[PDB]
Amino acid sequence: EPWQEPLAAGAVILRRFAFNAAEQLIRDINDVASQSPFRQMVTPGGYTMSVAMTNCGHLGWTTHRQGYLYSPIDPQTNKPWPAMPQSFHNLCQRAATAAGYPDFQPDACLINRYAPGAKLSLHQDKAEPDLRAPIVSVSLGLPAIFQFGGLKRNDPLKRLLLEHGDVVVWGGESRLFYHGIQPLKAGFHPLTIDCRYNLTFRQAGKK
Amino acid sequence: PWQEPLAAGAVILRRFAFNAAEQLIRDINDVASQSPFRQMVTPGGYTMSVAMTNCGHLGWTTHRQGYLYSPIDPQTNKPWPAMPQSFHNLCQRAATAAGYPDFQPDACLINRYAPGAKLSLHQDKAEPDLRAPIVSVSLGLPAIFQFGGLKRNDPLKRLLLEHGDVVVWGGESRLFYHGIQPLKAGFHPLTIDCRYNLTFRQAGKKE
DNA sequence: TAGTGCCT
DNA sequence: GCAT
Ligand SMILES: O=C(O)CCC(=O)C(=O)O
Ligand SMILES: O=C(O)CCC(=O)C(=O)O
Ligand SMILES: [Co+2]
Ligand SMILES: [Co+2]
Repeated sequence: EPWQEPLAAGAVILRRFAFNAAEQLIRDINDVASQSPFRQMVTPGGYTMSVAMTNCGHLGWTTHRQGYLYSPIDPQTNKPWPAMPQSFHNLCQRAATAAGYPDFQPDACLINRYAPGAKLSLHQDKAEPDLRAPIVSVSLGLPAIFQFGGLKRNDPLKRLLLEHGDVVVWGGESRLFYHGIQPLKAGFHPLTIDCRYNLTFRQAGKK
Repeated sequence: PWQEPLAAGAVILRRFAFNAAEQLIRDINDVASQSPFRQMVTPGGYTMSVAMTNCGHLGWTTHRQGYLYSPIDPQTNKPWPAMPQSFHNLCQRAATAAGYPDFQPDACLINRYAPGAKLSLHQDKAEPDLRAPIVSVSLGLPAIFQFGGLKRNDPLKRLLLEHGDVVVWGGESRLFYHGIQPLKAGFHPLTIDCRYNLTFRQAGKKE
């Protein structure tokens, strides 16, 4: 079934942890996306991102003229983001628990969609005010190479092949570690067809 | 010397700084000879009954302007005195004993309470990195330390903290409400008629 | 700012 | 490493 692969202090890959729940989540990805479509956000410096994005839950990650921000409102629809699906919340809390983060209460889910070539540059998740809360990151569909630092931009990166069902969780000592996804290679998956989805759960607000 | 549970992520290290107390006080005096103890007025207009100074990279002060973490002491227009080795060793030993092996303070606020002096119920919420615990050292006269929950009105535990007692809280109890009741007059051989507290914090960003 | 691209 |  599902196994573990430690990464760094506070960081684990829960291999295939989400494999069983994958269909229900992908279904929910569609339902979220029907309310708040995937869009390729433009960074504050004017770059269009290659990853296409949407959000569900109380707070959604968004780009804005003044920098990267969490908003209760989808500027694409000027409505609040969709409620977080029960399957999202359930899988997430299970993972955070299996990962040794017992009381994770996410208020934010970023949905990433990678088409072939799409990537996400090395970066830290530092837009969140409460650093105690872990990051839970679910991989679905096409395989990708995830790199994992690194408190500095340039200390050794681990390069991990993340497959459909894999969940990476990080936090505590590794909460601000650099990470990213290399240009997605083309392929097929039965459940996602031609792309890779990622679900990043966070506590983006304040307890 | 010994441990007592206080809350999730919080312990009392009874008499933990008893052995080092004489050196800590000498180190207080030296720190004070550069950045003297001073009164502070809060944004409310009330002068605090506690006198304060700081040592370490970042010092906390409050004003009718608002509180401030700064590398400069407003009274001297110079950096706060560097963190004394005794302070740094004791803090780290305390934090490891309390389950926080990686605590690196960059800030120590020194409080001096005279009889009648108090510190109103509050949260330590000014620090951006909430993963770092608070290490809280008692010296001299005994005081009642209030320790509650996340909300202002959550039930309060009245704890009698005595010379050498160290309190450590973090994780789930990190933002818990707490405070000091008006100090009763008394005598202590090492402080005469007053109580010192060392509050160690990570006030800036961790490396 | 840069969650990008090395711009010529 | 750096641009702004
Ligand atoms: O797609 C991934 O696996 C990583 C996602 C990510 O870095 C993010 O959402 O911040
Ligand atoms: O004197 C004490 O033990 C409490 C000090 C405190 O709560 C503070 O400085 O914020
Ligand atoms: Co990220
Ligand atoms: Co306090």
